[PDB]
Amino acid sequence: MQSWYLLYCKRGQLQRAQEHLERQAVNCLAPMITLEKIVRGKRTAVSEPLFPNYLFVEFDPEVIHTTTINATRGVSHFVRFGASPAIVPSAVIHQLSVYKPKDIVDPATPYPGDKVIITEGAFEGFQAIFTEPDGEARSMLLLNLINKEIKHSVKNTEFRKL
Amino acid sequence: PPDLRPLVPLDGGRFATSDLNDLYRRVINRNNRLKRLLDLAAPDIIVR
DNA sequence: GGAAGATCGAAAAAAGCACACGCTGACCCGCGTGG
DNA sequence: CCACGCGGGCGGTAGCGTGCTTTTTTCGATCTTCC
RNA sequence: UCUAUAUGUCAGCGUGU
Repeated sequence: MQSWYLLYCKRGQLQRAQEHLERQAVNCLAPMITLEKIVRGKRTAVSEPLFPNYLFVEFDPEVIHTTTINATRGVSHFVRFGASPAIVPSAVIHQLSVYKPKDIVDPATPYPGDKVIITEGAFEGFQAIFTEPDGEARSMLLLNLINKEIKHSVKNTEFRKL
Repeated sequence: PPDLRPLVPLDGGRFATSDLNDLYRRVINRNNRLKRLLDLAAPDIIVR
């Protein structure tokens, strides 16, 4: 009978492993959320998964062997405790199907109106209040001078979150 | 201390990195990932 | 008459393998991702 | 085509290994000895 | 002696033993 297994995938290869597994006709589940990342400074709405580099594959070992899945392109290794691979109970799968959080991620640390440190250009090593990308590749900050801070747009890749 | 695991310049624009630095980086990355997963209220198998 | 300890050969794991000097090469993350 | 920033066994839809000696620990199988 | 010149390992060797 079909059972659920947990798979650790390679870095940035979750999508490719997903397509490869769907080619082999095995059901897979992975948490998915679309939200606003910063992506090297350009605030864009894209999709990333909760619990990154993890997949839940439902398959019967009789139909397709475990080693075949282990050798699937884009899949790093089975999540196994002891010799045998781990078995995910159906209750966990149900909870995951109802598991719908709204959170943020470390690459998405700087949101509208927060402290960001500029470390490049003529303003290297200073603190500013960041509000919004104007366009895509231009983000502005409350650049601080000796007297006061004034809004000004700087290159996105130069600054980083504190 | 960093001096006991120095980051010697490679004289070619790169940096020769000791194995201790790599091990510390791996430990720090794993600790940060575990902290994020715990803060995300992840289920039993993933956190284990 | 079944448990306890016991023991005994066999399998698995750990630690070691001299000193000093001179020379050469060959690195000292790669890759999906992003702009 | 110029950075870049995190998992890492590698790569693949599996298997890679493969010429020492001594010491220590533990285990299965038996045994044997009894209360 | 912080006055110049201020790295590591792996592989291949060779020398004295």
